[PDB]
Amino acid sequence: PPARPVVSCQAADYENFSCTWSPSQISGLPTRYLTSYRKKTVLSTGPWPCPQDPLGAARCVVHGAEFWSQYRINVTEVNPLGASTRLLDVSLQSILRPDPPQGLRVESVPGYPRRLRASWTYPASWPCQPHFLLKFRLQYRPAQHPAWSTVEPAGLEEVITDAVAGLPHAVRVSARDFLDAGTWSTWSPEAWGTPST
Amino acid sequence: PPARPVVSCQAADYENFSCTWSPSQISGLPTRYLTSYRKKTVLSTGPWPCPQDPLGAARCVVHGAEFWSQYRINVTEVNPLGASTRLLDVSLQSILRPDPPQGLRVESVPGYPRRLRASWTYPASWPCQPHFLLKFRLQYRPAQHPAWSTVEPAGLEEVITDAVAGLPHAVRVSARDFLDAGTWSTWSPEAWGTPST
Amino acid sequence: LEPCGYIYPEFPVVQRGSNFTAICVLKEACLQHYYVNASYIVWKTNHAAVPREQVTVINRTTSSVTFTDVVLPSVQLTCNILSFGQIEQNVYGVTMLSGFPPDKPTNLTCIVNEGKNMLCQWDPGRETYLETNYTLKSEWATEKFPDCQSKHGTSCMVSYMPTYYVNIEVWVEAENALGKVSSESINFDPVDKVKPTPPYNLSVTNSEELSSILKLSWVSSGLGGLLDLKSDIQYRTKDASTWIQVPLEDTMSPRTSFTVQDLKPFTEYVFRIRSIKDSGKGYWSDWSEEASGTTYEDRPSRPPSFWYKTNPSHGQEYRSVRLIWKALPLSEANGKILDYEVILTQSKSVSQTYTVTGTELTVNLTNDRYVASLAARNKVGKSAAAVLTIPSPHVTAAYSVVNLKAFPKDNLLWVEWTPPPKPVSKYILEWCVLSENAPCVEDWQQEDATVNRTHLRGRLLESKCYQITVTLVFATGPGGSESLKAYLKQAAPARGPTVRTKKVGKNEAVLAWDQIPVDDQNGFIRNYSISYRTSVGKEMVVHVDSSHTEYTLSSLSSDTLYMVRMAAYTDEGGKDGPEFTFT
Amino acid sequence: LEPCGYIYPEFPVVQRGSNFTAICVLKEACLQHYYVNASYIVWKTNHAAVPREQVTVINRTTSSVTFTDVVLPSVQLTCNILSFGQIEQNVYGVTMLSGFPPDKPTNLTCIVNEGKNMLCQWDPGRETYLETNYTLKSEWATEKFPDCQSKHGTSCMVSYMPTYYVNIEVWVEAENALGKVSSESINFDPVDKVKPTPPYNLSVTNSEELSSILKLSWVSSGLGGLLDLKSDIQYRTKDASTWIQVPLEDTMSPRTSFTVQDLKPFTEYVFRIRSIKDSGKGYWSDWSEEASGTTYEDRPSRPPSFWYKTNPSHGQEYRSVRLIWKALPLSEANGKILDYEVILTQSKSVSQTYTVTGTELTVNLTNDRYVASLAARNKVGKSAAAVLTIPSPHVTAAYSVVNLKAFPKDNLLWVEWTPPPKPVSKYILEWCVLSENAPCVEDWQQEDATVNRTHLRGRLLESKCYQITVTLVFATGPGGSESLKAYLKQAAPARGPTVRTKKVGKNEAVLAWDQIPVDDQNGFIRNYSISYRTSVGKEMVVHVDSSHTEYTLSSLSSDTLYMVRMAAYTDEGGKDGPEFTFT
Amino acid sequence: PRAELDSTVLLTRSLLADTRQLAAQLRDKFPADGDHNLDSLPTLAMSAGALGALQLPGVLTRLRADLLSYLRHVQWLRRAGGSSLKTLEPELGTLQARLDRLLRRLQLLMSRLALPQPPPDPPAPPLAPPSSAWGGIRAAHAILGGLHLTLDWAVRGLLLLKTRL
Amino acid sequence: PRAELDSTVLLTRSLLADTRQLAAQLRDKFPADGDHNLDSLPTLAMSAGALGALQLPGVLTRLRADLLSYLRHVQWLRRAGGSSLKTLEPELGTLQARLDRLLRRLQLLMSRLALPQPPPDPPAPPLAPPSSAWGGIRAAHAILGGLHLTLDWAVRGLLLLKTRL
Ligand SMILES: *[C@@H]1O[C@H](CO)[C@@H](O[C@@H]2O[C@H](CO)[C@@H](O)[C@H](O)[C@H]2NC(C)=O)[C@H](O)[C@H]1NC(C)=O
Ligand SMILES: *[C@@H]1O[C@H](CO)[C@@H](O[C@@H]2O[C@H](CO)[C@@H](O)[C@H](O)[C@H]2NC(C)=O)[C@H](O)[C@H]1NC(C)=O
Ligand SMILES: *[C@@H]1O[C@H](CO)[C@@H](O[C@@H]2O[C@H](CO)[C@@H](O)[C@H](O)[C@H]2NC(C)=O)[C@H](O)[C@H]1NC(C)=O
Ligand SMILES: *[C@@H]1O[C@H](CO)[C@@H](O[C@@H]2O[C@H](CO)[C@@H](O)[C@H](O)[C@H]2NC(C)=O)[C@H](O)[C@H]1NC(C)=O
Ligand SMILES: *[C@@H]1O[C@H](CO)[C@@H](O)[C@H](O)[C@H]1NC(C)=O
Ligand SMILES: *[C@@H]1O[C@H](CO)[C@@H](O)[C@H](O)[C@H]1NC(C)=O
Ligand SMILES: *[C@@H]1O[C@H](CO)[C@@H](O)[C@H](O)[C@H]1NC(C)=O
Repeated sequence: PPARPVVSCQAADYENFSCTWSPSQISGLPTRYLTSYRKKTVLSTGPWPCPQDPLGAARCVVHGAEFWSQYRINVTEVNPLGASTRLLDVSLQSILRPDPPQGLRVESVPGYPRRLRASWTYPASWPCQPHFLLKFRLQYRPAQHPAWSTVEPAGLEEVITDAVAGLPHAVRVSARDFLDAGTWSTWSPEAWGTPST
Repeated sequence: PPARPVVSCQAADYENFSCTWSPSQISGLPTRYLTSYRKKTVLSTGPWPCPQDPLGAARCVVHGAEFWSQYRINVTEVNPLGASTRLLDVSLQSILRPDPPQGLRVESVPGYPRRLRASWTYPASWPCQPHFLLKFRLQYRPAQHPAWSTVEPAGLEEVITDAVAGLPHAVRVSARDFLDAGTWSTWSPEAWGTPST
Repeated sequence: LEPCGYIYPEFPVVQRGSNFTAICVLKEACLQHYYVNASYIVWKTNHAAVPREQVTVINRTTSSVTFTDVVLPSVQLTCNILSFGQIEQNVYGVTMLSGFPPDKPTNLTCIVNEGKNMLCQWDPGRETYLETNYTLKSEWATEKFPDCQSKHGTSCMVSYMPTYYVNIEVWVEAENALGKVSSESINFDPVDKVKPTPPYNLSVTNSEELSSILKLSWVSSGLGGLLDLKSDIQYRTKDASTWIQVPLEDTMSPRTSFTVQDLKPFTEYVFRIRSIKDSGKGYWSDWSEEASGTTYEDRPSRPPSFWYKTNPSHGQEYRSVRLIWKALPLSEANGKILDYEVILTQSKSVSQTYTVTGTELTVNLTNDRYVASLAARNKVGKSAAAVLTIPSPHVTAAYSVVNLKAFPKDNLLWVEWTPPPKPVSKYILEWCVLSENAPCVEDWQQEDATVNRTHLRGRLLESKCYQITVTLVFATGPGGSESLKAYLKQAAPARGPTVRTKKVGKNEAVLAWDQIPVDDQNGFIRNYSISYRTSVGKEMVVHVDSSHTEYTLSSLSSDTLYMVRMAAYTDEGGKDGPEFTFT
Repeated sequence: LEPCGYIYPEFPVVQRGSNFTAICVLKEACLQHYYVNASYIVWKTNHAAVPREQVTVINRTTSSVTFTDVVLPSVQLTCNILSFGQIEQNVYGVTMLSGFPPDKPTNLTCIVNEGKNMLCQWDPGRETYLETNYTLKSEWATEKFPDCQSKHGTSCMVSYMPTYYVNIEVWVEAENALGKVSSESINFDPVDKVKPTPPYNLSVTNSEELSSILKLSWVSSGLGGLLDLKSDIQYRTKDASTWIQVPLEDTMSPRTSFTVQDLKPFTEYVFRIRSIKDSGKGYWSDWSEEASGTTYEDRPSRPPSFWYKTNPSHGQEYRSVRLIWKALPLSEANGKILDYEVILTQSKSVSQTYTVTGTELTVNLTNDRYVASLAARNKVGKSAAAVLTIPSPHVTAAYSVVNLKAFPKDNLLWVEWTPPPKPVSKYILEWCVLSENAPCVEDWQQEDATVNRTHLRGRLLESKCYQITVTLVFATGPGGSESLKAYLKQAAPARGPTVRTKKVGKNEAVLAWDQIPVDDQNGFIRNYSISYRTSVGKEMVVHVDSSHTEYTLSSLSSDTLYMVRMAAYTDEGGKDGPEFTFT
Repeated sequence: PRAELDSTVLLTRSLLADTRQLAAQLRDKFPADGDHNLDSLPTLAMSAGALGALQLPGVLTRLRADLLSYLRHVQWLRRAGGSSLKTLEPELGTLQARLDRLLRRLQLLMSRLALPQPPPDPPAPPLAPPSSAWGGIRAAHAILGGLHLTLDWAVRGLLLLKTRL
Repeated sequence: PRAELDSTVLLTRSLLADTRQLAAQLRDKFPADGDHNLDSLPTLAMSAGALGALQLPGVLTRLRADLLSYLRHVQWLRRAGGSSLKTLEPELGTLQARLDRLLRRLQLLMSRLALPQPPPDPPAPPLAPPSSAWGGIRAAHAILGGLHLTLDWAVRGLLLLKTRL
């Protein structure tokens, strides 16, 4: 019989999540994947076939997922050796992980040689509705000095008040749901900015 | 009119008390004293004529007085100028004052040059029934040194454990009802005793 | 027979300093039973009988006491009767109270110690002399909180949890028997009043890259980051008590770390911090504990003072050169001086290299000209190299200082000289105590080419003669060394001069004396006084300049015993020598 | 669908180190709903999954876990099922407790701190690892008192007032889930167990009549004298730490004052006291605070040391006699020395009297014989009178000490002499530092007639030469004064000798030297070594006894430069002098 | 029962002393002059010579009756006298609780003597509350003085008894 | 009412955070795995996109109903769950009292908005006590998780509202 397939789900946004799967070990035979999910309650809701990518890839997108609700995924390999089912419990509120913020810029502050202005934008994947704001966390350090100073700015802009005069500082940011749903995004790429004279 | 006569009462023992009186100022006329007492209650008991001394002295003895009870004395001078009454409230339990203890002796303690044995006897006026014991207080000091060390011995005998070797110590005693009724007697005369070699 | 009477009023609360009337009324039955009328009423303030302030005209059964300026706060006033005119019977008694109605409490202020109930305090006002139940009322738009009652009347800690984010209204109600008064209500959100606990686990780290920089870090409770807290950071050099303050505008936003800059390259610093709500509402926290850290060491900024000495080794192809240097001060070491590297270059030949941990290096150089080089190496790297051209012994110095002087000033032995017309590279000065019992133990210091006057940097001794030496150092090597003698400070000589006769004549005597040893001259000998007398004649005195070593007494009496005394004087006085006698 | 199952037993209390079996039984409905059988049960000790210690053969619906040596005191054991073989669903969980049943508490002891509730304490025994409600039960013949429950299990203070004079019975009941055990009941009257508070307002008074005696006094609470308290009194000289104890049998009865005797006549003492029930039941109180007092001063026991000195006043009818005495030590002053009374009796004439507060009196006596008298007066009275016959100047001393010696021992300069055949009244010894730059400043001490050897009582200096003088004092006056020289301790000379040639010959040279000044000789000069050498010859050495002042070098080479060095040696080594040269 | 007798003696002495202290305290903070008496208090009306002639039953009966009625009056004070009495607390309650302790001790002693156990006297009618705080203080004086005399008599009589046994 | 809205927001954020902490604490001292749900708890069953479309009456009605039923379940836990829950005290009672504070704040907000005041719903039937301490813990998990989600929804919806007003 086929081994239990490995299944993982991730949510880039507060309203869709995707699940991908692969075999533990290849059976070596023509193998179909039957994939389904159902809402979980106490003791509609029934199983819906998830829409597999028309490309035939091993992926489903659950469009319009219930945010405060648990879903049970049902990936079933079926082949002449008999079925093998992976069951996975998923809730967006926990699997959610925002994309990194985009367009990090660092600008010198005129007349403040010890200050830098950092600014960025919401990730395009996140429509940033006022009820689904992100909270951002920002790290800055001199180029060579590896220790990251960490701040948690409010909004898309922060003034670093202690930038070492004339040393290029690398800056990076991570995002989370403002209610601390899900988990912090991966850090953005580092951006370089030099304090003003 | 005659002024209010002065009256005072004293009790040598737990069962008799005596009262004596004298004029504030002599009227200068033949003056009789009418003297009476009555028991006090709430709102027999009536007035009894106290037995004046057959000598005609200004004294009455209330024989067999109630110990835990208040009496009101009524001394009345009567003469052609009209009567004048002194009323006095008396209770033995408070006016009682034992006579000084009699026969204070101080003896050297053989083989204890720093110790003296003091002994005395109940005053003869006090029949020392087991329910009417006295408590005695004793004072001792070297002849010339005026400061009195004070002790409250139990019973008729005390060993002074700190007598200065070879200095004559004066000793004196005072008595009170063992329940601290009444007041301490006057101190006995001083007795002289020399510690042993 | 019921209580003989009653006093009216029963519970008199008297406004302090006002008058008060009490009346005692006896029941007819008490009168006829005790055979008295109200004239026999006796008033006592506690034990103290009222000295017939009372008046009894009111009627047969009634007596009144009047008090003026009732001062005692609590008086057990009792109405007694002299029963039968003799036995004082108590009728009634009332605790006369006196005091003031409470002042309206002002300055009602509350503070929420982080993690504690809301504390509010007020000015009580004047002393009331009466028990006052100061009640801290509190409510908000839907409910009244439990009343907090002050034990001592100056503060109350409520029982209920601080109701953050709600506009409570609170006021103090003060009540006593004389009157009840309520403070102004204050309408406030307690959140604005919280005092944060000081930051904790304060820590510092240095930058190995950046000596000048220390990184502060701390943990702020922030009520679980409930409060965005800004902070005020002060720091000082460990020795300096004066707290420097970080520009307060730089800490205006929530942060856990701050990078202090422009610190001394190797110095220990002490830091402290306190925090407040970002908006600056409420009250600054207490200061944290102090934290300390050391700026990472740095390349030493200046080369050590470098000099050489040679013992005269005439007739040898090799000369023992004692190279000597003085350790860099911390402000120049900027770190742990690990070793000194000495490089010796024989002109064009291979340069010798030596590593020395001590402050001196003895090397048997040839009589050739050498170039010495000295650098100080710490953890980070070598300092700039001091350079010292060791001339060949036969090279005569071409130029020396001129107009060299030395003088004490400000308790310091200063030395001044005129620079040569040639460009000096550096000046080296050397000095030693002059002594007849001990050798010239030399000490030395380096001065920059621009220096033309300096004080001798050392533990110079008062009343000790120092020889001073100045040697110019050119690129070609040392110039000619001029020397002079000076004192840091003078004193009277330790011993006077010893007088001896060189010649005696019929009317003259040539006195002679040996100069006081320099170990005993505590200063510059300016002159000597010679005093001499006969057994009866007046003592004559002669002053002799210190340059002289002999003097001829003249016009002496023949066949006469003369006694001679001699004293030597400095700028600080002189010392008599032993008496001498001659015939 | 009810809870999928239940674990049996639910509240397992496991005797520590024993084995335990838990069983998890699933309801058929849970099985058929989740499509599992008991094989899918997964056991977790908190987070830690049990590594299949469990066995499931029991039946389709039942799984059992067996633990060996259950050690953790509290384990949240939970029964889970791998729903569909994938999703672990919790079924049930039980807090597995393990521990020991309580030890029976031993050493149940109670103490009644005066004015506090009865405190009782016990040994808890081994650690039980379980909460144990140690209950202090108490009762007497008619009623049971409120149960006191220990917070920490080692002591409980009951709430009820100590029920004096009643035999209470009390016991500790220890309870935990494993078992309940009761201590032995102790049957006791609390009154016997009271610890009295220490005495307070401790005070001391001295007897002006009786220096040797101090009177202690104290206030004892005695629960209002409820307890007849005896006391234990300790005292010490203020300097001595060792507490002396008053004979305990003397304080065996209730008292408030005790007369300490045989105290030093003028000395400060410290006292402390503690009290216990007269019967000695219960426990000694803590010590009082220390109290201090000074024995009243007394007549000084011994006359001061008395001596006289006269400057030679030849040719005057009057002689200035400097009478001098040394203050009595406290052990002899026994009090405040107010003044000294000096009486001078000119034989049969009227005796002069003087009162002097200083330690010296200068009086211009005639050349007649005088009798001096000295007494020390304190508050109480004059000491015995010292007597000192001042002889007339012409009276020659008839007898002096013989065989006088002095030697240092034990770092002390001792002096010994043979008594004269006549009865000495007292010995006076005098000494001064010998110096060439300063006068003989004398110091002195008195010795009794019986003393024939004594140490010099003074701050003698090492390496300093002292002249020593001994003068016998007879009733007729002082005898002849013998003198000698000695050192307390020696050292090498501060300077070596200075060598000078007296004569030089073809093969000889008479060296001469001046003895080192006594201010520079740090000891007895025993000998000198003379060393001399040519520019190339071997250095010869000659030893010369210190008595000599000159030596003739012999067998010298002619026409040869000789260098000479000379050193002087004490018992502690020697010092080289300056080198000298001659041809 | 001699240990019972000396124990009871010492307990009554302690109670006597405390009563004395409290009485003095009251007298000094609330000076009240002359006779304050309650008609409902028991009266001692026997000679010193009569005490010496009594026999165990009458002695112990009177003692119990007296002390018990005083316990009732004390409780009545503490409840009803109002504010003022707190000035004398905890001393009052201490008095009362030692007094009930002493009554238990006396009952036990009677049991040990195997005397006829005291009658079950029906409870006294409830004392009319004091007219006023002043009347309460008056009550305080009267009660405490009567208790003092009661305990003096008690002590002396119990000592007398002890010489019989 | 904007000061009412931001005040309510901040109070609900505080309550959310505390709830989170308590939930974590429980999860860590009483690890319990899988789904612990009570059928009597309210269910959130609306999309992220649907929240954005709601209108004040339905929003605030649901919020009040949800929070109030949770208040009932919390009280039921604290009374009935027995011993175990004290492990989480005072935190539970704090939760509850802030929750009743928040319900009052919401009622007042509804008054300020002059919306139709919520119906006087008759009280829910009393919750059957938990079968056992274990069932109590299970209840604890279910309740606290549902409260957490409830307050997340609450916060987000109130913020949505604020942009409308
Ligand atoms: C997961 O999905 C698989 C198929 O996608 C389900 O397996 C089917 O279950 C039904 C109902 O029991 C049977 O009639 C079919 O024959 C099964 N098909 C296969 C290929 O096994 C499975 O039951 C689902 N599991 C869950 C928990 O939903
Ligand atoms: C989540 O899935 C929904 C459902 O498909 C997406 O909504 C569509 O997004 C596409 C791509 O931008 C638009 O062209 C459509 O108009 C959207 N609506 C519909 C009904 O198809 C949505 O973009 C996905 N992502 C997010 C972040 O919501
Ligand atoms: C005190 O005693 C005197 C007489 O000893 C009493 O005075 C008598 O009182 C009665 C009754 O009132 C009268 O009939 C008499 O005429 C009175 N005699 C005199 C001489 O005055 C007096 O009443 C007594 N007082 C008390 C308080 O007992
Ligand atoms: C107290 O008074 C009584 C009554 O008089 C006295 O008792 C008499 O005392 C005398 C003198 O000693 C005896 O002769 C009598 O026998 C006693 N009894 C009677 C009935 O008279 C008693 O002495 C007085 N003093 C004391 C201390 O009791
Ligand atoms: C006495 O005077 C008082 C005070 O005015 C009054 O209350 C009382 O009634 C008067 N009594 C008589 C009998 O007039
Ligand atoms: C009270 O009585 C005395 C003496 O009997 C009398 O002088 C006085 O006038 C009386 N007072 C009144 C107010 O009746
Ligand atoms: C449980 O089910 C598995 C798989 O269906 C089976 O192998 C096993 O024997 C079953 N166990 C019992 C006890 O029935």
